[PDB]
Amino acid sequence: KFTRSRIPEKVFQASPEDHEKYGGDPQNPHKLHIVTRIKSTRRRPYWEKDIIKMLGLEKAHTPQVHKNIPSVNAKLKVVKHLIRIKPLKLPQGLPAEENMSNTCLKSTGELVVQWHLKPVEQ
Amino acid sequence: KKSGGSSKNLGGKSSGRRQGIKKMEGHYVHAGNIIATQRHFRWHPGAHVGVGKNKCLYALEEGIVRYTKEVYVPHPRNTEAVDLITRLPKGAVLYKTFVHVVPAKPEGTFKLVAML
Amino acid sequence: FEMMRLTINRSMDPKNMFAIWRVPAPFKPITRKSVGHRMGGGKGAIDHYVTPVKAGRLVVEMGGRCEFEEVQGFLDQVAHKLPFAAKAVSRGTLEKMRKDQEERERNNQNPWTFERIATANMLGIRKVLSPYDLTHKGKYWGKFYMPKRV
RNA sequence: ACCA
RNA sequence: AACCCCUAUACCUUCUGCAUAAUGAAUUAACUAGAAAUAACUUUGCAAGGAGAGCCAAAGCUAAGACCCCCGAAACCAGACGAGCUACCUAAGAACAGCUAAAAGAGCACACCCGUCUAUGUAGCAAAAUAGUGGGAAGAUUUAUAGGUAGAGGCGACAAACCUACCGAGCCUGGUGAUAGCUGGUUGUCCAAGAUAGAAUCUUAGUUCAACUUUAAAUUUGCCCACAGAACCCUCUAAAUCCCCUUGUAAAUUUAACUGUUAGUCCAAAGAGGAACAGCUCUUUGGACACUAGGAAAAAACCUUGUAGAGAGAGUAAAAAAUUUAACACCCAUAGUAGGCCUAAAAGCAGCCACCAAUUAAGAAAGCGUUCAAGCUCAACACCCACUACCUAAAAAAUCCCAAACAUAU
RNA sequence: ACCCUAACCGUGCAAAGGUAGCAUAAUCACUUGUUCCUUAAAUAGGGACCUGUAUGAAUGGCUCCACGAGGGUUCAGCUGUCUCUUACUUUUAACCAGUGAAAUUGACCUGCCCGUGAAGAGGCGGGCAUAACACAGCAAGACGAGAAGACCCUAUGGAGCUUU
RNA sequence: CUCGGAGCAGAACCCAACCUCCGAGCAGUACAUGCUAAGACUUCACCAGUCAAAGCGAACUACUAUACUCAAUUGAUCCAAUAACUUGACCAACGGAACAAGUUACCCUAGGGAUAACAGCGCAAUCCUAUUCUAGAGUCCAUAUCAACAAUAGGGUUUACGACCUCGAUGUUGGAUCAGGACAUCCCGAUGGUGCAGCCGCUAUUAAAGGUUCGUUUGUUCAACGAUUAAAGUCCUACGUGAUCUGAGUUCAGACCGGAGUAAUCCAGGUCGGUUUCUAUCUACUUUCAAAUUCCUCCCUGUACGAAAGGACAAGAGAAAUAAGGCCUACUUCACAAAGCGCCUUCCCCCGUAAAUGAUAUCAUCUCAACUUAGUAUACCCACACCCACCCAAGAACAGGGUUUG
RNA sequence: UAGGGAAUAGUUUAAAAAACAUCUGACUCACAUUCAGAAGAUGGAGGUUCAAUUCCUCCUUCCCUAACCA
Ligand SMILES: C[NH+](C)c1cc(NC(=O)CNC(C)(C)C)c(O)c2c1C[C@H]1C[C@H]3[C@H]([NH+](C)C)C(O)=C(C(N)=O)C(=O)[C@@]3(O)C(O)=C1C2=O
Ligand SMILES: [K+]
Ligand SMILES: [K+]
Ligand SMILES: [K+]
Ligand SMILES: [K+]
Ligand SMILES: [K+]
Ligand SMILES: [K+]
Ligand SMILES: [K+]
Ligand SMILES: [K+]
Ligand SMILES: [K+]
Ligand SMILES: [K+]
Ligand SMILES: [K+]
Ligand SMILES: [Mg+2]
Ligand SMILES: [Mg+2]
Ligand SMILES: [Mg+2]
Ligand SMILES: [Mg+2]
Ligand SMILES: [Mg+2]
Ligand SMILES: [Mg+2]
Ligand SMILES: [Mg+2]
Ligand SMILES: [Mg+2]
Ligand SMILES: [Mg+2]
Ligand SMILES: [Mg+2]
Ligand SMILES: [Mg+2]
Ligand SMILES: [Mg+2]
Ligand SMILES: [Mg+2]
Ligand SMILES: [Mg+2]
Ligand SMILES: [Mg+2]
Ligand SMILES: [Mg+2]
Ligand SMILES: [Mg+2]
Ligand SMILES: [Mg+2]
Ligand SMILES: [Mg+2]
Ligand SMILES: [Mg+2]
Ligand SMILES: [Mg+2]
Ligand SMILES: [Mg+2]
Ligand SMILES: [Mg+2]
Ligand SMILES: [Mg+2]
Ligand SMILES: [Mg+2]
Ligand SMILES: [Mg+2]
Ligand SMILES: [Mg+2]
Ligand SMILES: [Mg+2]
Ligand SMILES: [Mg+2]
Ligand SMILES: [Mg+2]
Ligand SMILES: [Mg+2]
Ligand SMILES: [Mg+2]
Ligand SMILES: [Mg+2]
Ligand SMILES: [Mg+2]
Ligand SMILES: [Mg+2]
Ligand SMILES: [Mg+2]
Ligand SMILES: [Mg+2]
Ligand SMILES: [Mg+2]
Ligand SMILES: [Mg+2]
Ligand SMILES: [Mg+2]
Ligand SMILES: [Mg+2]
Ligand SMILES: [Mg+2]
Ligand SMILES: [Mg+2]
Repeated sequence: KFTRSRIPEKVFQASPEDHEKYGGDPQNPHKLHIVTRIKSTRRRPYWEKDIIKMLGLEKAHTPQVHKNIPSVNAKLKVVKHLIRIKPLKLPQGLPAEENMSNTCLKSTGELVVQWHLKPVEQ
Repeated sequence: KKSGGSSKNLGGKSSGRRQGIKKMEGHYVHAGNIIATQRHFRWHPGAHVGVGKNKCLYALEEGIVRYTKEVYVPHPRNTEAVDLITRLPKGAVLYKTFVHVVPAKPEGTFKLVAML
Repeated sequence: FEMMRLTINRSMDPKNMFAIWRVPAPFKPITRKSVGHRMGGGKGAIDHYVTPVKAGRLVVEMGGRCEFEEVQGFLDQVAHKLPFAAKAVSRGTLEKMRKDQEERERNNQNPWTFERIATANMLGIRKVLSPYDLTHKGKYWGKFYMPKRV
C-alpha cells in the first residue's frame, strides 16, 4: 500500500562535511528560504498536490520566500523532491522603504537592494 | 464443460461494528457523551466515566477526556479476575488502560439573591 | 528431499562424515483444483506439502573428519538441483562471503546507495518501491537474491 | 384453527 | 512555384478503451425531436396584511419570469371482411388412347394428375420455374360449375397441415401516439464549474437513498498539523493511521434548490483466489486514463507537463543499451609382502580389522584394471619451475533481415 | 458342480416379478465382440453365437407372400464417374450498332514487408516500391455484399403447448 | 440467499471474493426485565438498531443496580384476532408481491460481442523440445545407445483456462482444387560417434533446392488393413483455401428406437429425410525462370570385408520414371487443325567436417592466431512501314506476322 | 467430474430380534427332516448428549443419479 512517508530525523542532521560542500553556518542559520517548484505534481499523490498549493508553488520556476522555521520546514520536507531550496542572502541588508522599488532577486540567491542595469565601472 | 464444486463456508457476512474511541485524549465531552465503544474491555472506566451494559464508556461529567495507565485491582466477587491475581508471582501488579473525565466546571456558585 | 538425501547418503563417507537436516519436513499445505475447472467454486483441495526457504538459510549441514574439498563436489551437485539458487559453503567461505559484502559496502565509491535514497524518499522514490524495500535495500526482488547489490 |  | 518538403490514425454513436476490420451515413434539397407541477429563486405591487368573494398570512401575499423530447416491437382485445386459393363437404356434370390380363384400389403405357432424383435458374421466364428423369394413370382417380363450414372458429387419411404469395393461428379497421428498465435519433454561438465510498431492491442492462458534482444564500472556521494520548489476547514486534495546537494557507460548514454519475481500465504497492498463468478474477492505498502538450518507434493506463491568445525570440523537462567466454606440466617408480582375516581363491584395489618398516624417497594405496592375477596412472625422489585469468558457459517456427551507419578533434 | 454358469441352497421383498419369442443391431458401454461367408484388403452387408446399462407381446411380439421414386448390401454388364482428359457444335462470350436495370457506395489522391494497435492495417511506426490512363481474366483480401444472428444469454418482453 | 464471531483487513473507523473457519433462528433468571428524561452512539442512506446522567416510584447496609445473564437467538406495512392489554409469517428469495409450475427444435420481438458456441488474442497448468546433473540400465563400462529424482531454457501443434475485437452475422467438420511458409529431416546429399568387420542398424552435426503412392474400410479427421515405395516426414497458414466446388458429416422444421418425464416435451445416445445466394467497384495477381531429380539394371564382383554365412563403395555404362519445356512423322482421339494415350529435349553449386604448416604456451596444436588444402554462368530476347484494305500457323478487343498473294 | 443414499451375528432381514449357517445334544440301524440347548453383529475412527439401532464429521467401501445448450 502506498502511503505518506516518515523521513528519519537523521536525514536532516548536517555533518561537518556537509557544511563545507554547501557553505552554511550551523551557528547562524539563515532566516528565509527561497523555494522553487521544479517538478510537476501530476503523477504525485494528492497530499503533495495540496502542500504545493499551500506553499504558493503552483507555478514552476517561480521563487517563493518562506520562513526557515520548524512548521514551514515540516511542509517543505513532504515535497522536498518537488522543489529547490536555497537560503536567501541579503548582502546589503533588508530592503528599506526607500529602495523597496529597486530590488532584484539574483540567481545566486542574493536579494540586492540596488538595481542599476549598468556595467560595473571597474 | 467440467462440473464444478461449491464452497462449504457460509456466514461471515456481518459488517464492521464501528466500535472504538469516539473521544480521543484532550477532547471536551458533555455529560452523556459516549467516549468509546468496545466489545471487550480495551479501556476501563475511570473517574466520572460510566459504563453501559454493553461495555460502553461514557462521560458522567462535562470536561476533558484523559487516558491513563493504572494498577488494576478487581472486585473480590469477580471470581475469574480474583483467581488470576492469586496465581501471580509476588511483586507482580496488573495494569489496565483507564479513561477519565476531568470536570471542567464547578457544581455551582453562591450568588446574592436578596438583601432583606 | 529425496534428491538431497539419496545424493548425500550415497556420496558421503559414513565412517568419517555426518549430515543433519537444517530444514523441517514439508508442513505448508498446497491446494490444487481439479483439472479443467473454471475459476470459482471455492478453494481447491490440499494436494501436497512444501517447506519455505529464504535466502541466506542453511539447508543441510555436514561435518566430521573431512575437509571442504571432500564434500564441496557433491554438495554442489545437490545445490545445483535445488529449486532456488544455492551453493555449498564452508565455515570459512561463508565468513569471507560476509566480509567481502561488508568490505564492498564500505569501499563503495558511489555516493548514491539504494538505502539512502529509499529511506529519505528521495525523488519521491517510494511511489515505485515496496515498504519491504526499506529493509531489503535493493538486494531482493521477489524471491531472488542479488549478492552484487550493495 | 393457521388470514396477513 | 499546382505538386514535390514537413506535420497530420474521417465523422457520429457506443464504450474500460474505436483509425478500427464495431453502428449509421451515395449526395443535394426540404421536412424531422424538451410539453408541466411542487417547492424554491429573481423582479415589481401592496404590506400585518395581500388578493377584483372562495385562498393564504407568526412578513406575508399578489403578479410575472424561468422547468421536464423523437422514431421502433413481437403482442392483447373489440367489431367487421374473407372458402374465386387451399382443407373438407353438398348438388349436379365431365375425362380417362392403345397393349396385356381378364373377378381388379392388376401390370405396361398416352392424354391427364403428381413431384423422386439431377442439373439449370436464385432481382429468375417464375415471390417455387425450366430440361431430363420419375410416381400414378377405371380410381380412396382427375377435373369444370354453383353452394356450405370463419378466427376463442373452421377444416384436417395430424404435417400442429391448410383457411387469398410470412397461420403455434387469418385479414382489415378501431382501442392506439399500445407498451418498451431495450437499441437508434435529439438542430445557433461563446465562457465557466464538473469522474464517480456505500445501502436496498423479482435487484445487479433499472431505480431510490447516500456519496460526489452544480447554483444561490448564511456565518465560521477548514485544510496542513506538536507534544501528550488511543489493548490485551499476545509480533509478519509492517508501511502507516486516528487525534492534534503552532504554522503555512483559503477554505469550510450550514441553509435553500436540483439534476447527472451508481456496467471502470492499466500501472506501482499490501493481500486474496487461480497454476507465486493470464491484457484473469476480487478487496485496499496511491497514480494515470476516460482533458491538453513533449517523451518511451507506432502507443488510453509508464516518464515529463498542466490554464488556454499572437510572435519567423529564449532557457529548459522527460528523453538514445549494454555486453563477448573454457590451452596447460614435465618427468619418474624398487622393496618386507600376495600384511593377516575373510573368501574356492583376495595378490594396493570383495568386505573385515590394522596401517607399521627399507633406501634421499615411493599410500599395507586414490583412480583404472583383471584370472583373485598381471598390467596402466596418481601420490614420493631426482631435475626443476609448467604459468594457472576470474567467476563463468547454448539454442529452433511458420509471407520477407529489418532504419542507414559509425570504434578517434577536447 | 477347477473356472464359467448354477438344476440347487438360504433370506428378504412385491400387485405381479419380463412369459412366449427375438437379439452385433433404424436398436450398438466394452465393441471395429466372436465365428462362418463375402474382398487382395470390410468399422460395410449376410448367417450364427454371445446375451438384454435400457428387447418383449394390439404402447403389439415373432414369421411370411406381394408390393415400395423408402434405407442398406451385392453378381453381371455398362459406361468420361474416374485413371486423364481431349475434340467439335450450339448457348453464353468478346467486338460493332440499338435499347438500357440492380444490390451496393462516409470520403478516398484506395501498394508491399515487418512491427504496433479495441489483441488479424491500403491509411499508424520503420523500411521497401512508385510516370499516367483503357481492356480482358482471377477470386487471396477489402473481417467483400445481402438479411438490426434463427445459436447463446439478458428483458420483472411475447406467444404456442402441457399439467397433481 | 437473513443474522453473529475470527482471519484476510497487524496499529481510529471502513473494506471484496461460488475466499478461509466457526456459529445463531435459543435457553435461563426475573416479575419495578415499572415510569420518565439530559446527552450521545450507529453497520457507510433510510428504516431499524444501541448506551445512558438526573428525576419519579420502588429496592436497600457490604458486585451489584431507576437499563438481568447472554454474541447472533431475528421479520416492516397493510390486514386479522381481542372488551382492553396485547398476539399473529422457515413472509428463510429472511426490506417481506395476499394468492401462479413446467415446456418449446413450431417458435417470435427487443437487445447484447456488457455473455457462451467457431476463429483470433492472452496464458502455458497440460503438451512438446533442448540442455544441466550422475542415480540407474547397458556382461564390465554413467555418457555407443537408454535413462530416475531433480534443475534450467525454449516452443505454441493438444486439452483447458481468460472473456479483449466481431451477435445492424468474422457461416461451414472432413474432402476436392491450388498450394505459401517453418525445419524440430521421411527420402535423396555431406559429416562425427558407434557395443560401426561387411550387409543392415542406432545416434548426432549439416542440409528445406527436389520429392514424399494407390487402394479396401469408416462422413470422418484419426486408425486398421491390402499392395507398393528412395520415401510414403512433422507442423503452421482464420483447425490455409466454401463471393472456386462439395455437404457424407454437422446442427432448424418431419419421423423412428431405447431411456427420462403425469404430460407438453427432452436425451456430445443411435436412425431415415432434409433450399449452400452473389453481374467483381478497389487491392493483389495473371509466360519469375532456359542450369533436374530419383530409382533400377549391367559392370566393378561374388571383389573389398569376413571363420563362414554372406557381401558392398567416390567410378564406368545403360535403361527408366517423374517434373519442366516443346511438338505432330507415325500411332491414337481425329483430320486444311487441335490433342495424348504418341514423340523429342533437359546443363552449376553448396561447408558438416577432414588434414598440412604453425605461434601465444621455442614439444605439441586444423587457427574466432597469422596461414595452406579438400573448397566455390551461359542461353533467349534486341532493326523499324502503311497503320486503306485483305490474308494468317497472331489474336477476346488491341496488338503481331504476310501481301514482290491490292 | 458433481451431488445423494447406504455399511447390523458367517448369511439375509429386523429394531439389538429373527430365520439360516455353525456348535452341543436328542430321535434314527445311520443320514436328512424334526426336537431341545448354546453361542454368535450395530463398517472404522472422531463426538456430543442425562443415554447414540434413528445423530454426527471424517476415513474406508459400495451403490444411484447427473454430466446438458451451441
Ligand atoms: C457403464 N455401464 C454401466 C454400462 C453402460 C452402457 N452404455 C452406456 O452408458 C451408453 N451411453 C450412451 C447412451 C452412449 C451415452 C451399457 O450399454 C452397459 C453398461 C453396463 C454393462 C454391464 C455388463 C455386465 N457384464 C457382461 C460385463 C453384466 O454382467 C450385465 C448384467 N446385466 O449383469 C450386462 O448386461 C452387461 O453385459 C451390459 O449389458 C452392460 C451394458 O449394456
Ligand atoms: K479492429
Ligand atoms: K471494435
Ligand atoms: K458488426
Ligand atoms: K448499439
Ligand atoms: K433493468
Ligand atoms: K453389422
Ligand atoms: K458377423
Ligand atoms: K417409396
Ligand atoms: K476477392
Ligand atoms: K457474432
Ligand atoms: K442449404
Ligand atoms: Mg467491449
Ligand atoms: Mg467503421
Ligand atoms: Mg452493435
Ligand atoms: Mg453499409
Ligand atoms: Mg390480459
Ligand atoms: Mg401403373
Ligand atoms: Mg386430404
Ligand atoms: Mg406428428
Ligand atoms: Mg412437430
Ligand atoms: Mg395470408
Ligand atoms: Mg421491461
Ligand atoms: Mg483486468
Ligand atoms: Mg426371456
Ligand atoms: Mg448379423
Ligand atoms: Mg448401450
Ligand atoms: Mg449391454
Ligand atoms: Mg419396455
Ligand atoms: Mg398399454
Ligand atoms: Mg398382398
Ligand atoms: Mg405408393
Ligand atoms: Mg429397397
Ligand atoms: Mg459391374
Ligand atoms: Mg471472408
Ligand atoms: Mg458481410
Ligand atoms: Mg440483433
Ligand atoms: Mg412478462
Ligand atoms: Mg403484458
Ligand atoms: Mg422435430
Ligand atoms: Mg431476434
Ligand atoms: Mg468482450
Ligand atoms: Mg475461444
Ligand atoms: Mg478475427
Ligand atoms: Mg495457437
Ligand atoms: Mg473483466
Ligand atoms: Mg456490418
Ligand atoms: Mg507447398
Ligand atoms: Mg479452416
Ligand atoms: Mg423457424
Ligand atoms: Mg417397443
Ligand atoms: Mg419414445
Ligand atoms: Mg429424398
Ligand atoms: Mg441426414
Ligand atoms: Mg466472381
